[PDB]
Amino acid sequence: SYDRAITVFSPDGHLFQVEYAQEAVKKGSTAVGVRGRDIVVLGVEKKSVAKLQDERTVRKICALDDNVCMAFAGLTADARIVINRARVECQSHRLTVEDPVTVEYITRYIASLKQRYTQSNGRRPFGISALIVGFDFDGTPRLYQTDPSGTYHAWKANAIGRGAKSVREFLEKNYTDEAIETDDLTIKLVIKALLEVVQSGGKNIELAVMRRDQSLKILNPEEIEKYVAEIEKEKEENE
Amino acid sequence: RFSPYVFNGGTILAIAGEDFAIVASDTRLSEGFSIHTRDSPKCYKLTDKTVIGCSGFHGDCLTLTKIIEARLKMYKHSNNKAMTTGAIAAMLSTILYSRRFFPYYVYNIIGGLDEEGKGAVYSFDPVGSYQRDSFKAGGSASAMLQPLLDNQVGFKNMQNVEHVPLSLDRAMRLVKDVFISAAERDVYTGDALRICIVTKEGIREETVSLRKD
Amino acid sequence: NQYDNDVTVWSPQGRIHQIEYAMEAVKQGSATVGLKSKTHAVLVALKRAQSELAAHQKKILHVDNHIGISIAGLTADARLLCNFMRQECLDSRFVFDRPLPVSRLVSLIGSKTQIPTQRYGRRPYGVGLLIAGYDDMGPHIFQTCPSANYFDCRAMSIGARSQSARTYLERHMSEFMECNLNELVKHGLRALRETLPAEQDLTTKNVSIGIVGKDLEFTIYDDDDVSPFLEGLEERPQ
Amino acid sequence: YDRGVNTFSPEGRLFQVEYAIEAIKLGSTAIGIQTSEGVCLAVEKRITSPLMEPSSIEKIVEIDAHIGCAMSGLIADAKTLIDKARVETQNHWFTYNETMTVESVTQAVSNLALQFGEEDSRPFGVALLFGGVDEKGPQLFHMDPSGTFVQCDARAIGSASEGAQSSLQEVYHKSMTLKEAIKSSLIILKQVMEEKLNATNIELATVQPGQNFHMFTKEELEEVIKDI
Amino acid sequence: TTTLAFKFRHGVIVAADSRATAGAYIASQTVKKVIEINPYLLGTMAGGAADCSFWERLLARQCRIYELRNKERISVAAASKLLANMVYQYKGMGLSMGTMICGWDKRGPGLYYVDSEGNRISGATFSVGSGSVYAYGVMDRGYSYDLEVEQAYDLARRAIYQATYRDAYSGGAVNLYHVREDGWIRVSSDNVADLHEKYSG
Amino acid sequence: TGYDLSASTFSPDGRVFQVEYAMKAVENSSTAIGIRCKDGVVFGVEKLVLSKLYEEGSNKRLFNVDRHVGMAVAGLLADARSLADIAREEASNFRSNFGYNIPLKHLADRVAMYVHAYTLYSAVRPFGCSFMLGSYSVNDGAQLYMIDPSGVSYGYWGCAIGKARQAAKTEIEKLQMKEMTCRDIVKEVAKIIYIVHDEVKDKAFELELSWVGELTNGRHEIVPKDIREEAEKYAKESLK
Amino acid sequence: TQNPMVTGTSVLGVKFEGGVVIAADMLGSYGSLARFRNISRIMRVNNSTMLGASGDYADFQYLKQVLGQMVIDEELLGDGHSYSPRAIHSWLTRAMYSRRSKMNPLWNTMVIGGYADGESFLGYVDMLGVAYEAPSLATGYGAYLAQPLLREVLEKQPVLSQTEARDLVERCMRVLYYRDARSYNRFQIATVTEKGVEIEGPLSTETNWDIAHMI
Repeated sequence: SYDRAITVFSPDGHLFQVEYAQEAVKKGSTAVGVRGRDIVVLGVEKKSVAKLQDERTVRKICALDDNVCMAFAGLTADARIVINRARVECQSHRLTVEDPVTVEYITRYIASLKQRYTQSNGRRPFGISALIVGFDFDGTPRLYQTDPSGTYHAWKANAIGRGAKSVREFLEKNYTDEAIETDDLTIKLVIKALLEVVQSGGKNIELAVMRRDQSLKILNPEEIEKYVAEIEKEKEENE
Repeated sequence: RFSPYVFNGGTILAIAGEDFAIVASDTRLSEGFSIHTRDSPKCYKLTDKTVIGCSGFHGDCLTLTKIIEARLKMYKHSNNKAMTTGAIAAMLSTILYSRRFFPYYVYNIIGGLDEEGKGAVYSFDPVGSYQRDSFKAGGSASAMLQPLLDNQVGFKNMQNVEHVPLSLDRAMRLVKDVFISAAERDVYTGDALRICIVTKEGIREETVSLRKD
Repeated sequence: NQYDNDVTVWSPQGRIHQIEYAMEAVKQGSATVGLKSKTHAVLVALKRAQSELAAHQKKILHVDNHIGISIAGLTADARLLCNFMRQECLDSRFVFDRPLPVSRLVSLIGSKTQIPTQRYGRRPYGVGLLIAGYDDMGPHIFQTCPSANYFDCRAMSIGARSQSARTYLERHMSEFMECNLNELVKHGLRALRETLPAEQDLTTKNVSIGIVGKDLEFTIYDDDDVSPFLEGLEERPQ
Repeated sequence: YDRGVNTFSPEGRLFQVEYAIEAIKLGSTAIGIQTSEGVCLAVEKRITSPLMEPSSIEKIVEIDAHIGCAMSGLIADAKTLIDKARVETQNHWFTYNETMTVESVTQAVSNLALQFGEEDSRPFGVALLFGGVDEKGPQLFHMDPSGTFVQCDARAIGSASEGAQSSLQEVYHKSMTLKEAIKSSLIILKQVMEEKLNATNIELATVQPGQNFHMFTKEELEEVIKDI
Repeated sequence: TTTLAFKFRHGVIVAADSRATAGAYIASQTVKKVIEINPYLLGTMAGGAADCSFWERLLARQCRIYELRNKERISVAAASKLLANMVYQYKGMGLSMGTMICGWDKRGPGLYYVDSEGNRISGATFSVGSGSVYAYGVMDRGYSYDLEVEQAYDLARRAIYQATYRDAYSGGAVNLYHVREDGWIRVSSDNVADLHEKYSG
Repeated sequence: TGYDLSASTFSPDGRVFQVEYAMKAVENSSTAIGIRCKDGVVFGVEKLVLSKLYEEGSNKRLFNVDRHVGMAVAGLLADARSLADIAREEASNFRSNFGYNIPLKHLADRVAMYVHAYTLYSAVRPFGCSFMLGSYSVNDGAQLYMIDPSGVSYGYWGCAIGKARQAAKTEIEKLQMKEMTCRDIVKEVAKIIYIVHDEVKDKAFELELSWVGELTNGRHEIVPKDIREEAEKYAKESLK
Repeated sequence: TQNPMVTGTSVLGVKFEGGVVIAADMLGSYGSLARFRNISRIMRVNNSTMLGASGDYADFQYLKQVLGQMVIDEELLGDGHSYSPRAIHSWLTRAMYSRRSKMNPLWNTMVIGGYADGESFLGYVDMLGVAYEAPSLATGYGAYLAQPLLREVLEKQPVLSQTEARDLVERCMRVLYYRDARSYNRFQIATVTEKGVEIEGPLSTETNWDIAHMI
């Protein structure tokens, strides 16, 4: 019955440790991810500088390939291991079949790794949940998410971590088909999501984009200040 | 030193007709300049619709025969149905490549019916390729038997000779004549003839003797 | 009651209860009856279904040209011992180029099932084997048990409510030895029709008959060569 | 008590397979019907979000050119067993030049549906429906986590399967046609689902002996739904 | 044995003979050499029957698995790469294999050339076998890019005729396959003596 | 007591109860005796039919390990079968590495060590068997040994294993065991087995007798008991 | 074994009406030196079959050991089933084939003679696993020398008596004593009928040398 161990079912038909492992993901930092028509964009919140150190090591958004990007929630160490494995897998695929790695393949890899990692003997399942964003086939934007169970599940927009119910609940009554991207609208959608964050402190927003042909662009918190100002301008025009 | 192989020789014929696959073979098993026996039939009845012949190195012939019988029983006892002819052909090709780097010194010819009820002769090689042909001769008497079949079965190199389908009794008397004519000039042929006929009604056999030297 | 946990533990009365629990796991299979003449061995089982539309779970499974088993209980261990059985049959068929004597095969089954009843990490096999075969000395009807204490009999019946079957086998084991195939098989289903509650009758699609003969290869039957076997019966004496 | 797989009950039984049969029930429903004309198959997706892309959730996947599938419950084992059975079919075709029949496919699957063992892992949490066209025409098979594999004429799995079986036994007979069976299936679907039936809820899977390739209907599904 | 393959505007032409000898003795006249991997890929048989047959059947297996995992066709360069990596693991153990991989890509035409020595290369025309040099000669006479369909057919047919005419190890039926964008289709299987009567005058 | 789950644990007074509980598992098992004459060893087992289902000739507890050695087991039957296979294997190794028949002392010591190794570790249980071992040799005479579930293996003239372990050897020891050849000892074993438990708790038993010695020239086999039919015509004269 | 040290020589075996007679000699030559001129080269297997070998004598001892073990095992099963001679032939062939397949061949040339259930049996096993049945077997140089005598009389008369067969074996062994350098004038006859297995003593031959008075 009881929450130990991973192997044994519940008396009413559940796996506890998979269900308990998602609470770690829900009890972590928040990060959203959207795809426009041609630009894909995501970003983590809660930069949370402590005034006595650098933050260039604590980066939660990285890349495995020149077509794909990372993002996660939950605890950080599992994310470190999963990313360091995923890079090696991406290069090993590149050593085979000479294509750029399709995002579907690397998500199947990560989910399969985590899955056979879950079924095994007394091993602690990874308390993370990734966002895997890439545009490969003719520049078609894709973004998939994981689960501690290991079920990849393709979305068009996403919200994980703390408050993610409300953070995703904003996305229905903002996300239109119209239009299109229109990269500025995609950016403003990211800005509306960051202003829609649980805190939206103003300076703790760190977002990074990809225009489906370039490499990752790390933004600058003066452009984001103009973004917050023009969001406030539109909010005042609503009155 | 130790040699792994010895040439035992032998002769295997096969003719795919319209609805019949006749496979015949002599029963002389020899070595060097000796005779070990005058009865060792190269034909083996696998199913009611598949007969295999195996010549060459005799021990590998025995081993291969028994392995094929084992996998036949495995497929049947797993999947409630007998194999086809081409299924057995593909399986034999997989096996012969599965011992690529220590080859069987064995020629192989499978006759039998297809799923249409027509003859199908699958030839082989010692390494494991195959093809669906109309007639093949395997063994030392291959060169003594292929061109005559080209003259009669293939009707090749002739003028104004129409094409009659190969009937049964015509094929039977052809097999008897090619084995007499090949046994006259070859040293690895004689003393019997084991003719196997695969119809839509089972497997018949027939024994025709030869000259005793 | 804490001694009743694992295979390793001896009880303070010496009766390892995992074996008894495996026996009771055998008792919840389908009913099956096996019996031999001097020349022909027949084992007849009963099929069951999950619903009406579904097909019926078969019990007699073929093994070899002269060996056939019945089964009761679990199906996973059934197919596992089937695989091992066929493996040993074809192995001796390959090496010695002979059919197996049955008794040494069943001793191999006992030695196979001995280790999972002795060490830790594997459960005993809930299994209901009724083996029919032909060595040089004729037909044999063996049974196993999950405690690996394989028996030889002349008429056995294991499963659910198999006891009335055993009483019938008791009162006709003298009659069994003389007859030919037809009334032998109908004695077998004259055990099965008392392995059922009396308000429903044995139809075609629920029964399975497997004959092995001294010159006859082992063959399974279902509904179509069983309609010749199901005629020639009277009603139960209501 | 009952705490793991290596222990029976006094009366029967385990009590881990039983919990697997329990764990099936949380999943979404599915209904497959064998007709001699061909095997039809239906499922429900239980779509949560509008951001949830519907064609990315798989229930009906492809095994062979004539062998479909449907899954249940736990998605995990429902991916694992598919990835095995695909390889199995390819090994069979490789060494045999022919199509592994559906019963033999499920034998290959249930040869390790229960090989569950952590030493010498846990039992799997999925019920599967297999449809295909062998030499005997159409075939519809139903397995379970326990490996106790049987053929079914028209099987209904997962959630709300009780009334599904009852109302299914109401309508079925042996001499059905195809389109009647299709609409008969989706009637039962929209009596057991909760949302409105539309173009995005369900997805069909119909394999015919002359139409072996493409066992699928895409947005003619809309036309089939609107005919009720 | 002589195979050739050249790609052009409207796809890829593949042709070969059908004679496979055994030493100084001809085994058969109708050995189908162009091994059909897919309805979108075509492989050949260039030196050694067993190695070509076996490894291309294994590659066909791998392509089918790749498709059923990604719901999408494999590219040509991918398959050539996988075949070279599989073949490399027995180097020096005595495998003879010189096959070619043809097929239509997301890029369009695709033509690679995989050896048991591992010479995986792209290119425009190729020719493998003992009498391959004869085909090189007459092909690189007749080669262009803007050729027509019947014109490339006559080029390949003439090429294999010259090849089987000067070499001893070549003859039999002239296979001729044509790769399109949608899928490959056999053109014709013509006998050498018919070609001799037809093109001799 | 408590203190008795694992086979590796001791008690606060110092004994292993798994060994004890396995020892008294054979207490409920069938009665099996053995006695040796001056030129052979005779075995005998009180064997019982279940009800009517048996075949009088199944599951014989009189095993036959080597050409001149065979067992007379009592306890759990399948464990005894496996133990017999181990003994056959050990004798085959000795025959293959030394070319001659196994001496019974060495065989008993190897088998006792094998039983002991099963008594040691915690993953495994002790055996639920107790068996007899008989031999004959022209250079050695007759040896009769005895192996408990623990593995303490030494020798006897007579022994009894089963319910009536004391109740047989109360009158096994009043035999004139030395001065008799084994053809007298046949009907002696017959009367001993026939005395214990004719009808009281159960219904029917049945008699098997194994037989080794000089008269078989070193062979070990079951008697032709039906030849000279020694039990019943003497058993009916032993009820009075 | 790459290099056979101690070879035997030719073994003769032939069926007759309800029995098979085998006779091989008792010579243990090494090189050309007849180092062991008194050894046994026929094992008497249990009651029906019977083995005779040539080649490396140590390998024959090894096979004697293994087969004696197997036969004692099946007899100690107590089930009433023994091995057919043909099962022995099959097992020996499989063993030799698997032994040569690992490139470590058993240098032997063996004859299995058995009589079981009305039918005589006479089998051959080579080093390479070449194996067959025959109405008459001759190993070594005997296949060159005495084999035409067997195939002459069996073509002259397909069945034989025990007396006729024994005489023919005697004459063939005399011939082998004449023109085989690895021969010796002391051989033993083994005979199986349904009365069991019987090995005769070390018989000798009677020679002629009257040609030596010619120049």
